[PDB]
Amino acid sequence: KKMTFQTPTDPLE
Amino acid sequence: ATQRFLIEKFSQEQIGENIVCRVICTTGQIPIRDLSADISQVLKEKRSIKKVWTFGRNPACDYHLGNISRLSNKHFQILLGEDGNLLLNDISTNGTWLNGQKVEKNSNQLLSQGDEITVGVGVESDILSLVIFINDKFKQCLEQNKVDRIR
Repeated sequence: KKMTFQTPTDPLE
Repeated sequence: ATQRFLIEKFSQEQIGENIVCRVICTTGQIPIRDLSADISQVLKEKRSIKKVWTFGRNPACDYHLGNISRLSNKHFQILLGEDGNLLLNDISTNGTWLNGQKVEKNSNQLLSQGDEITVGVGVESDILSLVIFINDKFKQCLEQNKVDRIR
């Protein structure tokens, strides 16, 4: 499958 | 003679009988909504929270947002209880902001008068701000009516 993300969470913790 | 009656209408409906607080978007994105809680329920409850609002892009959320991917289904939540004041609970995947200062997620914070919550932080053009309006009338009832020990 191939689609676009929904909630672009900034890479972090 | 309803001379006085005509004056009663002058004051009109008094706001703050149940309406806890109101959320107003300053950046012009989400439609202003009204958050409320029943006093009887608040006075009857002497433990835990009374009523909490959930805000986000989800139609379930007590607050319907526009459509920002940066924001989560239930970006933020507001709880009312403890003693009488209000609490702000952030519940976003990306985080909730207060006047530019990011608060601890799912954390209780002491609400502020005309405060503002910023969300969608990450990109200068991907941030959305909100404003919280609190009525003093609501506080009056709580103060005028203390829990237990009726006078």
